[PDB]
Amino acid sequence: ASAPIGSAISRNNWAVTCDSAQSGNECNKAIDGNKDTFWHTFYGANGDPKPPHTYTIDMKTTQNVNGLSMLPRQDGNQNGWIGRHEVYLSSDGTNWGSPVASGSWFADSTTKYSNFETRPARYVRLVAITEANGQPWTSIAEINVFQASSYTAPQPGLGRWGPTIDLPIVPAAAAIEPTSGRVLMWSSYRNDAFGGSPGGITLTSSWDPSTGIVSDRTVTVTKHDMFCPGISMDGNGQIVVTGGNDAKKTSLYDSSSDSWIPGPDMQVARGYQSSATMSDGRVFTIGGSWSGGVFEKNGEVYSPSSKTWTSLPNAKVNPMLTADKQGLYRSDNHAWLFGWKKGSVFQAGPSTAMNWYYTSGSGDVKSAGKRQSNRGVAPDAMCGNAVMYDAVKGKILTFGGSPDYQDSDATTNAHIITLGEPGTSPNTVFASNGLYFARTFHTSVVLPDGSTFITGGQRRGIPFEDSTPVFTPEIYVPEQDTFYKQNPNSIVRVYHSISLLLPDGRVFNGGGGLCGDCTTNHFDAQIFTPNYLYNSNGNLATRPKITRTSTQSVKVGGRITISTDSSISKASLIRYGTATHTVNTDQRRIPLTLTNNGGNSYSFQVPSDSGVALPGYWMLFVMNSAGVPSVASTIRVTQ
Ligand SMILES: [Cu+2]
Repeated sequence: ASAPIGSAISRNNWAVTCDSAQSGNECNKAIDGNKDTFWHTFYGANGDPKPPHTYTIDMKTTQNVNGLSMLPRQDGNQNGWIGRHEVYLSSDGTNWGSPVASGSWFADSTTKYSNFETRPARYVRLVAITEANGQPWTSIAEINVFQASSYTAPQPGLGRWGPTIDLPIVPAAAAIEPTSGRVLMWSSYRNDAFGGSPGGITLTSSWDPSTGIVSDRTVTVTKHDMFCPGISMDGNGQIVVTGGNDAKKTSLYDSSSDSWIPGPDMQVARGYQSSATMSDGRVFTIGGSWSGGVFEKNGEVYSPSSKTWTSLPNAKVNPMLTADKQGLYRSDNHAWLFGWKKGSVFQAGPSTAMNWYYTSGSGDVKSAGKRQSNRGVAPDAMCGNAVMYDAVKGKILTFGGSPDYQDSDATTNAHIITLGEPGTSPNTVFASNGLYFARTFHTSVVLPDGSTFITGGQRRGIPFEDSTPVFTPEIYVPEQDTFYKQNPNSIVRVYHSISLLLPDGRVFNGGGGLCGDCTTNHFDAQIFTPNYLYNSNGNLATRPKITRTSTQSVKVGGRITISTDSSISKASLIRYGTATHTVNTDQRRIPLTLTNNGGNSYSFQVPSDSGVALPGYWMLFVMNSAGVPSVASTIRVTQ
């Protein structure tokens, strides 16, 4: 199940309008309180007019609207189930503006929801863009609108939340499709659950930022239920999904052909492991005792060229284990892995002990010292985040998490780790005064300007429960070594939530739950628009445009020349990300040194070390003097 974020508004004085309604299935049958009566558009003798179909409500009075619910027909028939939809709010019933929520609902008879940020309105409109099974009709058994206890206008300069993207699944795992710019998401064998899996199936859903279209696909070709996996984007640009519900499987997503290809089985069966793309384009993985059994799972490496997995038994997992109360089942999970120089992989945590992993021969491991500062030794930070915001300077920001995976208090601990050469112990310091809010199960992304956006989580880790939620996101600004609170949201994002940086510079935050009959399933996502996209007047700022690029494929050490429509002051390369269970080993940022050729013509060199400039797809962002970024131009980097 799921749940609304607000309280049901009294429907006694409501006036409703529908584009069409069959006799016996009147527009008002959707607000009569009878679950067995429904509104249904024209059919039979009246003909079968295709979508869009609309349901408009006049609430007579202004309400602080934060959602709606839609109960479909409960008679066992599927005709009219709403698929793609849009929700609009208004104060006059004439001017509707932009949708406060849009997307698609799953094809079943369960109550569907649209949860969004509070907005005062008198009129509500639900537009059915498509029927769930492509049929011409629209039907609704019961429709309700919800309200918050109050409304507080967002603070100027602290970004904005909205709109909500309604989904047919809980997006517990996600990635940005490089060549299409779409957000790929997946759950498990079911749209709302993972338990009781027969294996061999994954339900996926994609959202296109340019069209707003949500599409789905059931993946069975790879014979893999991709829930709880390791995720990496290889040197060629294929998404390598490993283990999970089907512990020994590897599934490959190809962006260019928009298809899933069967990959080679891993040498060891794993679940909850972290995988990381290397300097040579290969993928390294270690640990992962959630599935496949609880035992010593050392490293192994994937080669995209030969489509093989090879064991690296001497790349020992023992040095990176946390002291989790639940033991090995949890202690080898979600390592903070980063591909580095000469085929090495840095492990920043969650364990206090940081390590260097080597991939030559049968593998090796070397101690990199303990994550610490002048404030003391950092405790184990399970499900804490780690973000490489400046790969050129080897800067990694780590924050949050708890000593144990569950039933443990999260902390405000935050550190800055500075990587040097492989085998050397990196210098580590405390980041500012730490987080404003202690949190675990939170997610994060590095933004074009080098700042790190942190959102969601809870003060005490209790998987599948929406207790002690943190609604206020935080942004770390490196130049000032300061954290800044942003405008809060209204949807709890805890266990099974994700965050990814979109090609337009905004943040996609969603998921949470995936517990079947629980009421904590969140079949949605929200868009966060950072302050850098707004001008002083509170309106969306004019963005600089990249009018031309010399090439879209470059080798490390190579140069790229661009043309713009206006003057730019700064530029950066951000590697496309992947995300699940707080892990994102693909994203990283490279600040660029620009050469002004005169006028609106610029050049830059991609770092020569492929350990810094990890091969694969990257987003090119250019910022003007005001700090407003352009939309991303896609660049492929090779070693
Ligand atoms: Cu999980």
